[PDB]
This record gives sequence, structure tokens and C-alpha cells, in this order.
Amino acid sequence: TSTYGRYGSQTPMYGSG
Amino acid sequence: GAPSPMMPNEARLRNLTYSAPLYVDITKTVIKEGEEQLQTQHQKTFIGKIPIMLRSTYCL
Amino acid sequence: LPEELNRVRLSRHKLERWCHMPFFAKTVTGCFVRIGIGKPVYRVAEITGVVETAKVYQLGGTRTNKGLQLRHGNDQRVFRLEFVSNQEFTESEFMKWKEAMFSAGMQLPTLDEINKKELSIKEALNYKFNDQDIEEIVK
Amino acid sequence: QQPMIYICGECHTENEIKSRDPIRCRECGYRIMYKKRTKRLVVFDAR
Amino acid sequence: MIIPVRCFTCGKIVGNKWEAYLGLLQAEYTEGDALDALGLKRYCCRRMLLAHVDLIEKLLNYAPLE
Ligand SMILES: [Zn+2]
Ligand SMILES: [Zn+2]
Repeated sequence: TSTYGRYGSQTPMYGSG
Repeated sequence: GAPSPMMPNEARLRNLTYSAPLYVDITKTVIKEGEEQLQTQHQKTFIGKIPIMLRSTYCL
Repeated sequence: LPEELNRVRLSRHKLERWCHMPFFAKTVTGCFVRIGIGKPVYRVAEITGVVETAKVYQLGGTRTNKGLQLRHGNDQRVFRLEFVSNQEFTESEFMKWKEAMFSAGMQLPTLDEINKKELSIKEALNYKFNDQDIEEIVK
Repeated sequence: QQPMIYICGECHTENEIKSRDPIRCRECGYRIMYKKRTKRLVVFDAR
Repeated sequence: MIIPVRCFTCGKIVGNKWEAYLGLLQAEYTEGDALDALGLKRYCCRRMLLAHVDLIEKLLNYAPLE
């Protein structure tokens, strides 16, 4: 239980906002 | 901990004693030679803890 | 080598645990994160200081309004805790960070410094919370 | 590597609770927690 | 707690009839016609719906979460 990513959970960008 | 109301069910689950703190107004009044006298009052001095009957006028 | 550099790489699932843990400005300062700019390009920025934003944002379940003082060599600006990537340091991005540090005049941190810094995280993880930290956490 | 997962009695949040630790929820300072269900094989005869 | 699946006596399924029975009491029926309209002929099966106290409705008030 340290980094359960499996990629990931849609990382939001900085230049998208 | 930080102060909060005890709920009866928490009091039941933790083997606590469902009770209110109890306080009183005491005048420490005293007099001595020279007609030196004083009546310093300790408002709300703690006396004890009194167990509350569930669903009473003083229950939560 | 971008492989040794990934040991001090802070992923997204690790920050969540340490949102309220003190000593924060002493464990994360010296590691490298994979922050997002935006299209799939990325740059290796430097964790310099611990700043706080006036923007409260939700990170899955958890919410954190803090910022990160990052800087890619000379280009420094404000950052939020949401735009970091779980992706490891690639080859093209590793050489790009090397060129941003050789272009800025900043010294590359010696490998022995990285080896003594990656262990601070594992000792901070296994840290017994015996002191008054749970209190300040719930506050 | 199992941290013993408790459930807060008032927040209902999961809490990771090793030894030598105060039994407090990390969400709010409530003092009751419950163990989550077992991982063992639970089988009943509908009987 | 919750309506039995079968009449204990005979074994007819009554488990499906409780919602319907309360629905027939949203209509203006006597319980005697509600029981009849559902087709409960025996005085065994008829007791199940008359006598069932629905406590699962009260247990449902004790939310775990939210
Ligand atoms: Zn902890
Ligand atoms: Zn019957």
C-alpha cells in the first residue's frame, strides 16, 4: 500500500485552466 | 480532549457515567481583629458530578 | 540517469498522506516532482519552498489549498498540488531538465545527496505519531 | 504490510491504526471505532 | 424485522405480498379484502400479513453513513 496507480486517474494540466 | 457533550450512547459504549458537572456559588466570607472583613466569592466552584436520568429535563 | 532520480520523485499518491503532517518544509525540499504544463510535454521542476494558495481544490476525496514553489531552472511560478504526474522521469524529460540546469548555472545535486534524501521519506513514513500531531491534523 | 483498518463510529471514515496509537479518528476527534469485516471465507448453509 | 418469505404453517410464499398489501391499504380497503385480493385463502397465510410488524423501516433510520 504505497503507490497503487495502475496511467492513473486522469492528471489535470496546469495550462488547461 | 477538546470540550463536547457526551451522548448517552457514547456513555453506554465506553463504560462512562452519564453525568453533568455540578457547580455552586461560594462566598468565602471572613472577619478578624481590627474589623478587617471580606466576602470574596468563587462563582461556579465545582462540587461534583451528578448522574442524569435519561430523557429528563436536564438530559441532552 | 533518470532511474536514480525517480527514487526521490514524489508521486501523487504520497502527497495525500502528508497534507497535514508537519516537518513538511524539511522532507519535500530537495526532491523533484513531475509537474504538468500542457500537450503531453512535461518538465522536471525543483521543490524549493512551501507556499499556500487562496484556491481550495479537491484532490479526489481529499482537499488541499496549498501551493508548491517549483522552478524549472529559471522559469519559476506558483503551482498547485493537483497537476503533479505519477509518471516517472523519462529520457527526453531527464535530458531536458539537465539542459535547463546547465543553461541556468545551477549545480546538479550530487548523487550522494539524492541517496541521503530518498531515505528521509521512508523514515517519515514509518514515523510513530506519539506527539501532538493528530490534534493539529483534525484542527 | 497490513495497517489494521478501523472505521470511525461517527465520521464512518477508514482509519489506519498501528500499535501504541491513540484510538482517535483522523477526520474528527471521535473516540469510538469498529473493525471492518474479516477477509476469511464466510459460508452459510441457507438453513 | 422483515416480512417472512413463506407462511410458516403451510409454506406459501408471502414475501412478495407485503408491498402490494400496503399498496392495497393506500387504496381504501379493509385488510380483509386486501388479503383476499392478494389471494390468501388459508387462515395460516392471512396471519402473516395481518400480524407482520415491519421493523426494518425503523432499523433503516440508523444510518451508517450519510
Ligand atoms: Zn498518522
Ligand atoms: Zn399459510
